[PDB]
Amino acid sequence: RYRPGTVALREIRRYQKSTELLIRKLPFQRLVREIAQDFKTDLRFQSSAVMALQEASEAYLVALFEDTNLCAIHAKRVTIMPKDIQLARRIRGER
Amino acid sequence: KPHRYRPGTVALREIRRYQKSTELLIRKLPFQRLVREIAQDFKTDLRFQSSAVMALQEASEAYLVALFEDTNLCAIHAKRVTIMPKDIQLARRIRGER
Amino acid sequence: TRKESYAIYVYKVLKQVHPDTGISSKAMSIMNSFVNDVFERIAGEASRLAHYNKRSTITSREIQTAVRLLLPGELAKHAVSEGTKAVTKYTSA
Amino acid sequence: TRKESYAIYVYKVLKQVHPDTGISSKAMSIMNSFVNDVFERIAGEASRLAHYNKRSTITSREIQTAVRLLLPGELAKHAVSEGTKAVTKYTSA
Amino acid sequence: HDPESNKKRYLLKDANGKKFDLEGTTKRFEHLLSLSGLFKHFIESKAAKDPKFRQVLDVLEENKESIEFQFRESPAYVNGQLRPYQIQGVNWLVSLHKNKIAGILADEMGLGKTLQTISFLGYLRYIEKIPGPFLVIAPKSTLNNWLREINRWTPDVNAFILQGDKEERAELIQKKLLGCDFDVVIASYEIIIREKSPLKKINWEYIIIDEAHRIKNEESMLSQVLREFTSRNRLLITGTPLQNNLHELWALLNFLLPDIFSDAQDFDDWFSSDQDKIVKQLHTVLQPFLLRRIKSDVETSLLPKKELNLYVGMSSMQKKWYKKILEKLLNIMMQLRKCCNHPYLFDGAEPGPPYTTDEHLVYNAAKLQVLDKLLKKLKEEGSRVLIFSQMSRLLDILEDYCYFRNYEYCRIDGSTAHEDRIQAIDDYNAPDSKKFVFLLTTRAGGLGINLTSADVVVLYDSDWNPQADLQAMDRAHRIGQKKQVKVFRLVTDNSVEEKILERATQKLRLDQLVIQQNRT
Amino acid sequence: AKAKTRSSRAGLQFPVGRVHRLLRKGNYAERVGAGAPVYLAAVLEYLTAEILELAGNAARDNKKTRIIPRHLQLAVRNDEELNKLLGRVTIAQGGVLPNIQSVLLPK
Amino acid sequence: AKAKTRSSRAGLQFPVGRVHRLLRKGNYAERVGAGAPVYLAAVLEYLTAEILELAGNAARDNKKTRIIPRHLQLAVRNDEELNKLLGRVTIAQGGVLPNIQSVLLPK
Amino acid sequence: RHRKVLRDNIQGITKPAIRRLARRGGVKRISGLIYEETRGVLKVFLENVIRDAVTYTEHAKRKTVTAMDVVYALKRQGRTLYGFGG
Amino acid sequence: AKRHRKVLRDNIQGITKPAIRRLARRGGVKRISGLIYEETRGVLKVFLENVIRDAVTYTEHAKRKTVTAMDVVYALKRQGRTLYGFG
DNA sequence: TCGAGAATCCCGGTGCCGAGGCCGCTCAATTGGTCGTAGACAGCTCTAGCACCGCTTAAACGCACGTACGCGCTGTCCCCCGCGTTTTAACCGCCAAGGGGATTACTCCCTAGTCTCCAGGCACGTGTCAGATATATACATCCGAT
DNA sequence: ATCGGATGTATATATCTGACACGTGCCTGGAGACTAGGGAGTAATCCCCTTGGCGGTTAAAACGCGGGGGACAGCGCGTACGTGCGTTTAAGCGGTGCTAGAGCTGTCTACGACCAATTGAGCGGCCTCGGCACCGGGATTCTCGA
Ligand SMILES: Nc1ncnc2c1ncn2[C@@H]1O[C@H](COP(=O)(O)OP(=O)(O)O)[C@@H](O)[C@H]1O
Ligand SMILES: [Mg+2]
Repeated sequence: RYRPGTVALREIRRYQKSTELLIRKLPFQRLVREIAQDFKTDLRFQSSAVMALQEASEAYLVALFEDTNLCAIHAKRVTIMPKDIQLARRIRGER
Repeated sequence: KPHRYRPGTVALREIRRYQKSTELLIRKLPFQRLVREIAQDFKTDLRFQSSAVMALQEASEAYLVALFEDTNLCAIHAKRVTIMPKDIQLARRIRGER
Repeated sequence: TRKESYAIYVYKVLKQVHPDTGISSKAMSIMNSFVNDVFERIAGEASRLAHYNKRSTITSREIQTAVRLLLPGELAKHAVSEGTKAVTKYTSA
Repeated sequence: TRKESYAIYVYKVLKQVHPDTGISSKAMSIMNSFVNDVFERIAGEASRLAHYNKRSTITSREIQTAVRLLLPGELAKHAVSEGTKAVTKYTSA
Repeated sequence: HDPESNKKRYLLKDANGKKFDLEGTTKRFEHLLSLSGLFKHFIESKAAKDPKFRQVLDVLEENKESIEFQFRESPAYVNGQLRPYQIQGVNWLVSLHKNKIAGILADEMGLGKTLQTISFLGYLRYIEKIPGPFLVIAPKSTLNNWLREINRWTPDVNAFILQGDKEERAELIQKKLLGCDFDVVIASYEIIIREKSPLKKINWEYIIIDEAHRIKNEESMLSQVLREFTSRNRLLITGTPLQNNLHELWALLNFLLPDIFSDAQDFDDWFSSDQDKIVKQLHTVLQPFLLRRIKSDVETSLLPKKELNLYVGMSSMQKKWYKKILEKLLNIMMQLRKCCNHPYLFDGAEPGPPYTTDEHLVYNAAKLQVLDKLLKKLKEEGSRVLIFSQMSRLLDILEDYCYFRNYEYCRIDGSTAHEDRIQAIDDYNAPDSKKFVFLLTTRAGGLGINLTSADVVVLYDSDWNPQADLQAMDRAHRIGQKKQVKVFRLVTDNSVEEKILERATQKLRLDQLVIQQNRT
Repeated sequence: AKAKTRSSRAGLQFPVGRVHRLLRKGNYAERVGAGAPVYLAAVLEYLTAEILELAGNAARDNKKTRIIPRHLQLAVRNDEELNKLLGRVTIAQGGVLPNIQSVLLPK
Repeated sequence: AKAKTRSSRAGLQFPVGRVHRLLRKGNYAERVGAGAPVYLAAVLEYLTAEILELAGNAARDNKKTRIIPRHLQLAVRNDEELNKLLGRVTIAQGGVLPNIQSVLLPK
Repeated sequence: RHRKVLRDNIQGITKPAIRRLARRGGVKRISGLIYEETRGVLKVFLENVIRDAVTYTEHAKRKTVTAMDVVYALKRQGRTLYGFGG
Repeated sequence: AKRHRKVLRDNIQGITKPAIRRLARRGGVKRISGLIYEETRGVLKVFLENVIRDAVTYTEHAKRKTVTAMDVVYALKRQGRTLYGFG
């Protein structure tokens, strides 16, 4: 057994070195269609359109988690919390 | 024993007083000297308009007040009530300015 | 010496919602800046919209779509209603 | 049909900055988007500049000032140098 | 009197007493047209708006006891006696009052004008049985002198200075002003501007202004404030009317009598544009309004001064900096005047970072070379010297030079506080003082400074306004100078200093031709 | 015939003709339709009326009858829609909303 | 009267005629000067070469011949001027810079 | 595209996916309440972007949403994206 | 040796500590650490340098030597901080 | 846990200045009439988006065990606040001169736009190979428990 | 400190697929006239900004002191996260068919541009009188030490 944090650090190094997409594709496609059906019914999507949506959303989430990590460290902590997320995207101006 | 207010109760009164008003909080002559010195490194022999200096001061103080609000939020997040240079740095780093 | 501004029209609008209220010159200048900024935003979005579809004309359709893109939520619905009412009245007259 | 790309010019520049390297299709698409983005940014700033100064034409002075506004520091210096060099070489011919 | 009657009469008996007084303006125009027929132009120009003044004019024209109370044998009520020309001035003031016209007392400084003014006020209170209120606006430095003079020659009057901190001023206002327990008020320019409201609500019998040339830009806030005041008559005391312009004289006159000299365009078109001989003779338009005496036919013991212009040529670094300025931090024509004084006034012109005060100081500036040679020469004779300059940084440089050559100095510029100002004046003016030079900015200290011990003045830097330099000379030419004053203006040849000198000479010629010619 | 302004023909207060001129001379497109100035003038009028009603309410709350930049700021920052539309705008001489964090209060 | 492109006449690689046409048909101004396309093409070519050399250096660092979006991202993010120019830009199939806060590393 | 209504698809953004995103962000420990907050923020962001993209596709009188519509929506929200045209 | 300047403490020090305290009070902060003032002065200097650089670029493109309120407003809008009230 | 007492709000009185209201004029909106070309509409075609279906296999899920970390509590300094006393710098008012910059005409020239032909340059469609995956395979190199 | 595992990390070989080179043609950039209007240069007027001085009032700013309360460190503890292991499951991949709808072509109106003539709307200038700022003074509230 590895002590807690070792596998997490190896995972950080693994995912900060790759470039792939970290969310599954079919679940995200279903999500965007379900969201879109609240604006106009019987809508069709280009595969490129869904791919661009996934890239943008994943970049947004990764860049948000960096700020959340900074907020958690600022409070002498290593665990990120919903209050950290709220502080991050309240300082950014998305509140 | 002469009357004395406990620490903090005058700071809160000042907070209310200054959040109720609208006038500028920095002195015009020092601010004008500062901007005139800063502009000397981009083009010497520059003239200024009074409205230009006024616009610079309004923008600067709005920026600083917003920064202090964010700094206060960081300080409270860290379970404190005193704002610190680390809080200022965190606020400017999250906003994307550093 | 002639500087055009929206002050006269803003005052006409003010005397309709608050018939007994005045306005200072600083608030007038802020209102003029606000009107110019909103005009620029809507016109720029409409220009981009016409460019995206290879159109040479800016029409009320482009203005409506730009308004829906820029204004948030409840503001956009009422703005679209007002614009449509004005266009129908004008084209009927 | 017949969409323009910038791909061949980007490849020409690449084949002289790094004569023996290549480039992937997705990377080339990214490079094309970068060129178009910078073009529209500089042109928009130059247009706004000419409108501010009440001029009808866009000239190399507007392009130079837009470059100085948009680029950071050393990039702005070297880009100004290259643009001026090209303009002088073109005029003296 | 009693505070009740003074409350009844001093205060504004009506809400708005400022209106068109027909009798006063009729008498004014009658006396004016009796004096001469030149003022018809002013009356016609002002008649283009109000037909009441025009109807007064034509009524007076179609109809076509000045008691000679010369007040000789100086007033008994005034303590002691005073000189005959003072009697003549008091008689002039009485004639002005009985003819319902104002005037400008323009005796030269030191002749004594406060005594004449307070004697005139004593005449009013005693021979005309009319006490105050009387407003007296003076520079802040002279309020105590005014109070002492009033308490000395006519002691039995009420005079309180309105000076003091805000609370003291308010309590004084309530105790005396609104209480109407006074006769004469002494106030400063800043006090008049500040305590405007409690002072407007008084029916003033007179507004005396010492050093009235201060009120010469009729757009100055003091002018606007003084216009809102309500008074019966006004008086101006100043030794330098028409400093550098005819418009300023018109502004003084417009304050004095705003109905006569109501148009500045008329006064400018009067002379500004033989061609300049007969029009000069038309200065009888100002003959009854101005009285000026010269301290040469009255006094005597003050030998006159001799002025020499010492021309110098720029040095090598001066030439370099002059060319660098001329063809091209540096944001005005004054940079040319800095270079003509000393190149060290620009940062970096002084050689090298580890600065040493040595001969290069005098070496690098030609004015300083000539000044050094002349200073040594005068030091042979033991004469004491006053240095004047438009700039105080040049006074710093001169201080360093003077210390480097072991001379004893004392500085008075705008920075030095009033107490040490008096201290330095006393040190220099000690009967056995060992101080040699007195560094001094030209426009400093007002008029209270009395450096009579010195007998040599050098104007290291001339001024746009010739009257400022004339006052600077007067700081040593003041009454009591038993020696002979010797003045030296340093002029840099073939530079902008010649242009400044030419402009100042034009202005001085204007003053001499207009006011100093027929002053008698 | 008799001239009638397009503003009156559309029942508006804002200048349809001036909006048309600015659209034509602003380098926005090669041609401008007939209904675009009308639509844009109507939208501008609506937004102006909205913000002015809120500002007048604020002025009357402060026991004054004249709108000032403070009242404009109070109107804008107290409404979520206008606060979103004007998020990056700073109103000169406007001040801030009075707001003290509850952790900072006594006891 | 053999033709000679203004792109070759200026010594550039990017097209000057195409840039001129895009400026002329982009609704930027009523008129377009003669040297504006040349200046703009020179600036664009300079920026392209600037980013491309850094991307090629990164590709050589990873021992690869072709340039991929990962190399473009590495170049842009590791160069400070380019990172400030492309601050609000997402590069698809790029990634992040390897960076771990020091507080998280084991003692 | 006929008679299809979907629900609860936000739960398809699984906890391991959020954890991978946090790891690429450089996060070592994750609180158990972070996943619902993440789902909320993702849904809000996606709603805004899709609203703008659908507005563009409606103006073009189309029924298909294109990558260029998505790119325009992101660019107007201030999140320029390279690699899908433009 | 007084002909030398030996005067004029730095112009950034003209943003006195009471002024920064007033700005903090308007921002709603209660206790201020002693090291906040130097940090605030540095932040303000950086902001002013950016804005003034852009404004000077505008005015020198216009071929003037006077910075105007319009130049400052354009510079601010270009940074992304629109300012209402100066035209 | 009730008085001191200090700060704040709420009243009247001034007073002053800027917001509204009126008048003249001029210049941009409006009206009427060509004209030409964008876009609106109808028709076609072919592509790519959608709906399935089957199959494999990683990835997600649920559960357990147990550290280590987040949180509460307790002292301890020490640093920041409240307050009083100096003192000093901002803030008005002034003086001088001169240039910068905005208007408002004028003159004029040269540099753009607008056409007409007409060749080359570039986009598109192909047909190869070599650089970049995929698998194994052995090595070295951290990590964690004795 | 040393040893036993588990995890990258190079290293070699085989595939394939996508990047690059080559050929067509067509449409767009270039050459060449011709023209008109945009912008540069000139001149006059008036108002604002700079520089280096002066004088004065008067709040803020700076400084020192005391003391209180907040920061910071240390300790304990008890959950709640991480790690790892079976177990489903549903995502990804490949293949197929179907049809909607995206994109292109051709016609031809109808609607925008443009021009000339006319005239009302809006801008600048001028004047005044209420709204708001300021100033005592008096009641009210809130803090503090009992
Ligand atoms: N007995 C006297 N008779 C005349 N003048 C006197 C007498 N005593 C003193 N003086 C002078 O009167 C002068 C007052 O006038 P002055 O100082 O010239 O005032 P200002 O400078 O305002 O003209 C004093 O300087 C003083 O020397
Ligand atoms: Mg005197």
